[PDB]
This record gives sequence, structure tokens and C-alpha cells, in this order.
Amino acid sequence: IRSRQPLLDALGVDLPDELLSLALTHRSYAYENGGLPTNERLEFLGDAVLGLTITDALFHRHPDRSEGDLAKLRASVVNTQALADVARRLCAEGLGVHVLLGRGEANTGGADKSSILADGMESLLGAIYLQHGMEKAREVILRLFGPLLDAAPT
Amino acid sequence: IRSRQPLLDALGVDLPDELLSLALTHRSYAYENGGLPTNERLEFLGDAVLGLTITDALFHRHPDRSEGDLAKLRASVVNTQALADVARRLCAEGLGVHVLLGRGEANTGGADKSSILADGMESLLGAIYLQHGMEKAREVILRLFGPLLDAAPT
Ligand SMILES: [Ca+2]
Ligand SMILES: [Ca+2]
Ligand SMILES: [Ca+2]
Ligand SMILES: [Ca+2]
Repeated sequence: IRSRQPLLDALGVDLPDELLSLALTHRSYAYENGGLPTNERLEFLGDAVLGLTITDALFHRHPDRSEGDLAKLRASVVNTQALADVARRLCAEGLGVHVLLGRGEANTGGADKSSILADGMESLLGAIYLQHGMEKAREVILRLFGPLLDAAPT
Repeated sequence: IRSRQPLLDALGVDLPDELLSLALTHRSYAYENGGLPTNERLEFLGDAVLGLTITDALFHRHPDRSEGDLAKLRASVVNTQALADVARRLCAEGLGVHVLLGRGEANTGGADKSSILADGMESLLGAIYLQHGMEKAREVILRLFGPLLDAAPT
């Protein structure tokens, strides 16, 4: 846990301490500690960044498939379940270990709630894009989602 | 009508004839003429490009607003109605004039169906991004949606 280097490593980029902390701040932790900013805005941003990147890739990889099919192939790659699994294996400990959660949420399995893991994954993508820009975020995403992509066709 | 320069001008970039034609190809025209490729894939792509750009802008312009609010501000800028109006005033003739439509769709008001205009607008953004890349598409979009954005806050 504690050390975030194995995480900054999985990601492949570097993130200032404050931004990475915000990215890992689930709302529960935020409320329990006096109304701290949450990773929700970052999640919102990361969702659009991930959405375009996966859309762009599928568009190029399947020139002959229809919008509808493309929409179906995308849904395979970015659903809550698929995102959470990327967080769970992002690094040895997994992402769950690094998420800041409230007492309640904490002992209720919070650190493994796919829901929370998916949101968290999106927040990080959001932070990366904010700190570095589209192309770097693109790289990182093509790497973490490189497999789930090849899988989508089936 | 016919000449697409006033359009390539409004857009502010240049697009190869074939790509611009595809972008303007509504499915009706496509079916009526033997099963031509449609602007639907381009629309799908343009939607994600527009989505990230507007998300990114609102994120920066309102640092203190919550995800929920941000989601509400975005919906103002990218709804069917808002998109169609951008197409109608994109250029003198408007976009409707340049869309390729089938006989049926044509005389049923097709060229003014906000639905068709919105999709068309998204297809062009899709073509621009495909031809030039994210930053140029970003520019173009920040320009066409520059107003609707300032409006969103109210
Ligand atoms: Ca949520
Ligand atoms: Ca989300
Ligand atoms: Ca449609
Ligand atoms: Ca659409």
C-alpha cells in the first residue's frame, strides 16, 4: 500500500502528489474528512478521454463495421466490469489498495467494489490527460486497454 | 448549394473531396443509390471528439463545479437542438443544403430535420479529426461552440 510508485509505474507516467491524491480521493473519504475535493470531476474528464480513445481505435481497426457494431464493440471495452478489472491488475497490489475511502465504505468491501475501481481508473486517466495531454493519455490507454480491445471482436 | 467551398470555409480547414462527400452522405441517399457508405461511422467518431472537447473546456472553465453540474452544462452544449442550430448557421446556405438525401427524405423536409442536421454536424467534426487530428478539431470546435459554451452557464 502507502507507496504510490508501483502505481505511477504501472501507469507509465508521472503525476504530481496533489493531483494523484485528488485522483485517488473517493467521495466517502472526502466527506468523512471535512469536505475534501473528490476525484469525481477527474472521473468525468477521464470518461470522455477514454471514450474518444477507444472510439478512435475501434474506428480504425474495423473500417468495415457499422456505427451500431462499433457502438457494441466499444461497450465491451469500457463497461464498469472491464474497467474494474484493469484497476485490479493495474499493479501488483491493484488499484483498490491505493484508493482513499471512508470508514464505512472501507470495511464494507469498498476497496474491491468494481464500481469504485472503475471510477478510480477513469479518474487516473483524467489526471494523466490533464497533466500531459491527449497523445500521452492515448498511449497509456492503448496499452492498458490493448488486450480488452483485441477481445472486443468476440 | 453545389459548391462546397463556403462550407470548407466555415469549417476553417480543408477536406479531400471523397471524405467530405462521405461525411455529407445521409443513409437515405446511401440506400437509394445502391448501398453507398454512409456518414454514420464518421458521426460516431465526431460525437466522441465533440464530447471530449466540450468536457475538457467546461472542466477548465468551471473548476469549482461538481461532476453533476458539469454533466448538466455539457448537455446544454451538445444536445440535438444545439447541434442542428450550429449546422443551420455554419454557413450562409446552412448545412442542410449540402447534405445528400434520398428522394423520400428529401421532400419530407429532410434538409431541415434537426436530427439530420445534428448528425451531419457531428460527421464533419469526425472528418476533420480524422484528417487533421485532435488539436485542429479542438480549435474548430472551440470556435463553432464558443458561444453555446458561454451560454451554458445560464
Ligand atoms: Ca457516479
Ligand atoms: Ca464514470
Ligand atoms: Ca442514429
Ligand atoms: Ca449521433
